Amino acid sequence: CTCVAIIMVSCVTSVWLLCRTRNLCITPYKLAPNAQVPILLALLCC
Amino acid sequence: DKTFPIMLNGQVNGYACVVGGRVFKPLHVEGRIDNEQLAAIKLKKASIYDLEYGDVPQCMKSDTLQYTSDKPPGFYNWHHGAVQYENNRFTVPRGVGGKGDSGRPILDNKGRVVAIVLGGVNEGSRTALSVVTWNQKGVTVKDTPEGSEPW
Amino acid sequence: DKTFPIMLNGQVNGYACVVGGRVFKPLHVEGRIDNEQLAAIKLKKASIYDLEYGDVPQCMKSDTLQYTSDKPPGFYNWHHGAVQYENNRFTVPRGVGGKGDSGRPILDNKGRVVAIVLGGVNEGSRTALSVVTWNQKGVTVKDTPEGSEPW
Repeated sequence: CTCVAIIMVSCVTSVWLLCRTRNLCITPYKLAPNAQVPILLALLCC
Repeated sequence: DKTFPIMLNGQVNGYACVVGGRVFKPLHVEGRIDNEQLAAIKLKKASIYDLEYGDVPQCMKSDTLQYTSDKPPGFYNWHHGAVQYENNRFTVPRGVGGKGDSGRPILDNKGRVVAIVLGGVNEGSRTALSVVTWNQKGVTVKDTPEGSEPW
Repeated sequence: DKTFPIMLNGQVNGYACVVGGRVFKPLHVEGRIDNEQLAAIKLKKASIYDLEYGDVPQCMKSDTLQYTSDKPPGFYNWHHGAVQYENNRFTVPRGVGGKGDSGRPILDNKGRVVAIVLGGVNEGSRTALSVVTWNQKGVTVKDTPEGSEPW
């Protein structure tokens, strides 16, 4: 019981950190609405 | 051009202005936006950026022309006369650029809004402002001189 | 322009001058600075550099325009007429450029202080000086011709 509890809480903490880091990775796309040169990164830009 | 004051308590507290490509509202201040067409638009604010997402139907889309690099020192038509500087914000007259008129775009004489003011109340016997524009290659970056408060 | 003599014993011994960006005082000599606004400013002197830190409120900041590279040989307005040379300091007239008038800026005709004198009493039937300015790329470097004493 303790092991399943601790592993699930570790996983949910990891996924919350995932979401927060994803938000941070979203932040630079403030330049995206500006209609500028592609950046050639993990995300797509025409 | 559609530059609109923001309605708070039935008086002007801000000044929303639509730009080329995307519709813009300075989200630093609050108050119900006067325009009814904008009254039903979701808000997209970043951690430091106070800009509204562009959700106007594309009939009136791109009301303005955005601004490219290569800042000249020349005249930029401002709401209170032209402005002439290149290193940073123009040495606006004393008394002008105070408070309460947040969200005012500075435009090129060619109709290209060079930057958007986001403060910069006083800078001495002259006054520059804290604004945001393209950095060098078209990057929406804000510059804030020390002693900058929303104007 | 604010070029100020330095008060020592109630007579001029130096000549402090404020420059664009930073306020300047030639710290080679001593004496109470005449200006009261500067009378309450801390001193920042290096091992060979005799310059005051810029601590004037930014109302009167950048009284002048600094000087870039590409020295022409043309006229630079000096306190005692124009000066015309490029390789080094201008061949100032004999008798002029003696002593007791430390801290005198040489300016471009366009209002760009090319260099700051820090001596160079005599250089022969003509006279050059020991000054400091940008080196080639904007580096505050001093050049001292042989036989240089503060003027």
